[PDB]
Amino acid sequence: KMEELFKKHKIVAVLRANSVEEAKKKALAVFLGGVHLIEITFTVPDADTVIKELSFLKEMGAIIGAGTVTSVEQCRKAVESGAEFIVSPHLDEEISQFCKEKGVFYMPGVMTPTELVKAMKLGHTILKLFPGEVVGPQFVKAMKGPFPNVKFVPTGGVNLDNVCEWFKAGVLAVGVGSALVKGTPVEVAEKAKAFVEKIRGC
Amino acid sequence: KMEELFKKHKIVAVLRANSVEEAKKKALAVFLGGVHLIEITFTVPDADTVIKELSFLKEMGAIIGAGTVTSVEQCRKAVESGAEFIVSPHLDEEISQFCKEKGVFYMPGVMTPTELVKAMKLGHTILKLFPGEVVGPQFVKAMKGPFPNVKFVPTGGVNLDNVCEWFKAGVLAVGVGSALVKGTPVEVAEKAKAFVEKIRGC
Amino acid sequence: KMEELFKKHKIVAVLRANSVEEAKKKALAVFLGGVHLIEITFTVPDADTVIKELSFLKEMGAIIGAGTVTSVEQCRKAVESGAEFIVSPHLDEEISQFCKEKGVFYMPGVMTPTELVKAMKLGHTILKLFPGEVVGPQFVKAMKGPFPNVKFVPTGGVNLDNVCEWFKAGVLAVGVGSALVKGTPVEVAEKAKAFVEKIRGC
Amino acid sequence: KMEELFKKHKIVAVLRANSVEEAKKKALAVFLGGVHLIEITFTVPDADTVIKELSFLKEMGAIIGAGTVTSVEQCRKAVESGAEFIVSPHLDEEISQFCKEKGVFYMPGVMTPTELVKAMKLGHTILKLFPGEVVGPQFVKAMKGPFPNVKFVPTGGVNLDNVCEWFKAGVLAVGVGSALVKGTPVEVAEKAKAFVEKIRGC
Repeated sequence: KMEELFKKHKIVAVLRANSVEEAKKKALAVFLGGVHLIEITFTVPDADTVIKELSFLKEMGAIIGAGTVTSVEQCRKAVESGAEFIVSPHLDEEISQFCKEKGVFYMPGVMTPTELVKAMKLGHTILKLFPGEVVGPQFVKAMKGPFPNVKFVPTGGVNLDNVCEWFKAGVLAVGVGSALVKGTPVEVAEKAKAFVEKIRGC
Repeated sequence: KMEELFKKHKIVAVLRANSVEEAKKKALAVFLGGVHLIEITFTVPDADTVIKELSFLKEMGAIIGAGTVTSVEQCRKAVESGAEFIVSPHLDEEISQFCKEKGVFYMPGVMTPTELVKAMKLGHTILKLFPGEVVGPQFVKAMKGPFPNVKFVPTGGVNLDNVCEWFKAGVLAVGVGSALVKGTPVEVAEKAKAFVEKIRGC
Repeated sequence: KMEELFKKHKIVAVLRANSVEEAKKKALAVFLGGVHLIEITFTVPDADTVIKELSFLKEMGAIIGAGTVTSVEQCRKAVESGAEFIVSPHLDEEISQFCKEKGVFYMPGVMTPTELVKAMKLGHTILKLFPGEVVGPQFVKAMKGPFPNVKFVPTGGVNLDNVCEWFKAGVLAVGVGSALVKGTPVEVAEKAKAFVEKIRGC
Repeated sequence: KMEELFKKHKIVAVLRANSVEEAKKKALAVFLGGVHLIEITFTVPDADTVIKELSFLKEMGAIIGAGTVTSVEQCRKAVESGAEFIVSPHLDEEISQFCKEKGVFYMPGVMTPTELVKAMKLGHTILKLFPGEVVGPQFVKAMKGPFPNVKFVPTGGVNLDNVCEWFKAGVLAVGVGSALVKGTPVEVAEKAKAFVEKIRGC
C-alpha cells in the first residue's frame, strides 16, 4: 500500500518550517494544491504536534508522515502522533527494526551502492536517494544495471526544470522541499499546482 | 467585539460552493491568504457541517459565521454548529429577535432608507448593503447625510477595481463573494492575498 | 401550471391604455403577433370590462390576467371578470392571502432582498422584479448566489436591445410594456412579432 | 396647501450643518436666494432650536419644516418648535399616524414599488424618493405607468446639471442638499439663486 501510494501520487512534500503554525499552513497549502503525500520533518519545532493536528486531513485523503527521523525516540513520537510513514536522510538499522515491529513503512536514505545493499538486506526496496542534487539522475540510471528491482525517491534540489529528467531516469516518486515549500502559503499552494501539472505533463 | 473585528479585518469572504469539500477548501484558501472573517452561506450543502468542521480554525484566529440565513431554523443550526455571526441578504425581524436572545451578532441586509430605519429600530447599526452592485458607493455616500451613525458592509460585485471606491464612500468593511471565492483553491488563496494588499493599499 | 406558462411563453404584455377600446385593440394586436400572456393593468379605465370582453380569446389560447392590482377590491373584480393571474408592482400581503384562498396565481413585485424574502415567506418563488430599468440584470445575477431558487420576471424598460441580456442573467420571463404596447394596433402587432423572434433568437 | 406649496416653489433646501449657527446662516442664505421651503434635518445639532429661531422667517413667507425625522419623539419636538412639515428618509408608520392626528404634513421617503404602495395605504400621495442618485429619473418615469397619481420629490444628488431631467421625468419638486447648502453662506445664497433660475429655465 505504501508503495502504491508513492506510485500513484509521485510527489512528497518535504516540509521544513520554523514553527508549528508555518508547518501546518504550508501542509494545507500543498494539499490544497494537489499534493497528497506530506512529510513533516523533525526539524520542524514540535513536529509531533504538527502531525497530530493534521491528522484530520487524513479524512480528506492526505497521507501524513514524518521525515528527518534520526533516532528511535523520534520515530516513536511520530508514530504515536499518527505518522503513516517514516523517512530519514540516512540508513538507520534501529529505525528499520522499530518500524518493522510496529508495522509502519520506513524509507531510509542512501547515497552509495553499499548503503543500498545494506538497506535491501534489511528488507527495503524503495529508497530515498539523498542528496539528489549531488548524485543526480545519473546515479539512478547507473543503479538500474546491477539493481533492476530497487526504486528511488530522490530528495534534494528537485525542481520544475529537472523533475521530468528524474522521472526519465526511472524514479518511483520525487521528494520536493524548498522548490515547493519555501515562500508564503499562497506561493506554496501555487507552486504545488505547478509541480502536479509539470509531473502530469511528463 | 463583532464591530471591532469587521473594523480590523475589513473583508469577509462570502463563501458559496457546490459541496462541503469545496466550501472547506475555499475557506482554508481564503484564510491562508489572510482573510480572517469567513461567512459560510446556507446555499452551501450541509453548511452546518462545514461551519462545525472549520471550528478548529477559530483556534488559529479565524472567525467563522453563516450567511444567506433566511429562517430561524437555519439560524439555530448555524449557532448550534459554532457560528460566531449571522448574515442575511434581507432584514428578518424573527432572526433579529432570536440572535438578540441568543447573544449572537446579526447583520441584516438592507437596500432602502425605510429598511435601514426598521433595522435601526431593531437595534442594528452595522448593516449589510445588498446588492452593492445595484445601489453602489453612491448609496453609501447618500446615507451619510441623514444617517451619519449607520455603517455598511456591502456585498455584491465588490472587486479589485472598485474595492477602494467603496472604502472612499465610507464603508466599514466589504463582503466579497465570486471575485474572491470562485476558481480553484490555489486561485482563491492568491486572490485572497491580492484583496488584502489592495485594501491595505487604500 | 402558471409557472409553466411563463416558462413556455417567456413574455407578458403589460398593457396600459387610455380607454377600453384601445386596451382591447392592443391586446388583440399583441396576441395576433404571438404574445399569449396578456396583463390588463388596472390603470386601464374599466380594466374589469376589458378582461371580461377578452374572455373569448382564452378559447384561442390567450392567457388574460390583471396588473397594477393595488387593493383586494380590485383583485376581486379582476378574478370575478375572469383574470387567470394577478400581478402587482409591490408585495401586498392582503392580495397574497386573497389569491391563496381563491386559488389564483399572484406575482407580487419586489425590488430588494428583504422584500424578496418576505414574498418567499408568503409562498412565492416567481417574482416580478420592478422597476427592472433601475435594478437591472445585475440584480437578477446577484440574487442567484443567495437565492438560487427564486425566479424573476422583470418589468420596466425591457426592450429589443436588452431582452437577451435579461435572459442571460437568468430571468424566467419578461414583462414588456411601452416598448411593445405603445403606438397604433398595427405598430403593436408588428413589435409583438419582433419580440417573439428576438426572444427565440436567444 | 402643503401640496400646493411644493407645486409652487419646486425646491426644498435639505439643510445639514454641524452647528445651530451654521444651520441658521445657511437657511437665511437659501431664503435670501429665493428658496422658500426649508427643511432643517435632525442631523443638525439642536435642530429643534434652529426651527424655533427661524420661526420669524415664516412672517416673511418662509416655510420651515424638519427632515431626517426617525422617531415620534423627534417628530413631537419639531412640531412643538413650529415645523410646518415633516420629512423622513424612510416610510415610518408611527410618524405617519402621529402627523395624521396632529394635522401636520408628512412626506415619507420610499425607494421601491412595495414601499410606495404601503405609503399610499397610509394616505400619502406625495412621496420623497430617496436616494434619487441611485434610482434616478428612470424610477420616476417607471412609476407613472402603474401609479399615475403618485408624485415624487427626489432627494439625493439633485444638481444644476440634472435638475431639469428630474422635472422632465415628472417630479413635483426637488429636495436639494449638498449642491445647494454646502460652502459658505455667500456661496450658498448664490447657489440658491442659480437653482431658482435653472428651474425657472425649465
